[PDB]
Amino acid sequence: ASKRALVILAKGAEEMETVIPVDVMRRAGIKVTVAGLAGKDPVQCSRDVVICPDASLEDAKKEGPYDVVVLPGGNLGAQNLSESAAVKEILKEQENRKGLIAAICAGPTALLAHEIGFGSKVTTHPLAKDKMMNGGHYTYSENRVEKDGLILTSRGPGTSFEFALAIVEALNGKEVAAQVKAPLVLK
Amino acid sequence: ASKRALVILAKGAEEMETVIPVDVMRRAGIKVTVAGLAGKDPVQCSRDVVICPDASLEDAKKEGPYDVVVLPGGNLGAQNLSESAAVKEILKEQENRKGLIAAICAGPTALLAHEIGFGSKVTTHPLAKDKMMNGGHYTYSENRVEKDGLILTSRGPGTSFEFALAIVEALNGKEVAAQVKAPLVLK
Repeated sequence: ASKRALVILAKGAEEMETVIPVDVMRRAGIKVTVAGLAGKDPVQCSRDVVICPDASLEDAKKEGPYDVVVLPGGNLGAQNLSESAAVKEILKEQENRKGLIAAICAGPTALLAHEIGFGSKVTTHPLAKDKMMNGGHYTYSENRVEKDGLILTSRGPGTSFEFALAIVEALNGKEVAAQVKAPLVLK
Repeated sequence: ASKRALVILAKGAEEMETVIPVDVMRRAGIKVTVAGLAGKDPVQCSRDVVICPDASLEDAKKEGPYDVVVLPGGNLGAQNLSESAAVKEILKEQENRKGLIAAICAGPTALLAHEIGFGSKVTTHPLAKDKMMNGGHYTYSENRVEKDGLILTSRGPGTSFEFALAIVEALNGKEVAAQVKAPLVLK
């Protein structure tokens, strides 16, 4: 009965957008796999924090499926996610099984790259809006967290707690999210 | 020319309270050294995120001093900081030279262990108040961020952005902190 999350960690990922969801989800009793896009080696993030993944994405894929697939932002990280055929297949399969997909900041641009969730209302970091909206395949929102069915998106480092808690609430319900939230000392 | 920050990373540290200040400070142009209390090896944080430090604390001591010394929380992390003579040394030197010391969540309890800043007004996580106030060596505050001279404290993961921006403002001024703040999409 524990819910499961896959967080895909690429070189250049935004480390706050990676660690806040991982930590908050684990606080909720979600079993989170931090999966390295490139393999099991440590990953240099956007502001040079170095994070060691739990597993390679190839190994993590065999242990799925997952209740949520999470895409951090960072412009290089999102570019790396967007160029990956391995990411494409995991996102398609996740949409095809009606599992949640959650992406933050520049992360939603990988949904565009991989043709995931076309027609959804989405948000992104303001500086990623133009890229996301190229071809008109989505509807744009200014909400800090936007959820359209199983496509959950959010805007930036400063929306990461909100984004993480939305994932927790989607998976484990409102009371678990509230119980995780209170010790955080959010405003 | 750039200001310099030391972030001390012990086993069991709160990974959000580590990464948010590192990332925000680097966005502000501060040179941040993530120093592993126990050497250069990867550090397993409170919710099992594994972070590779930039340097050992032993080397970082030699490479100092710093414009700010930062103590993340996490109860095991704070306990390890509290039991380290090296941390003591660094904090006493920083206090002596009138440099900023910044501690969040359970982190300020290491100030207590090392007899730093006695008589200051401080905040902590609510659950760390008891420990911090044992013996009456500080005055307690319920402000999200508290600053009494060069002792800067804060309360939890959800105050980490405010804590980090307060460090930026102290080192680089109000306009740099505002400029760093805007792209984060804080509320």
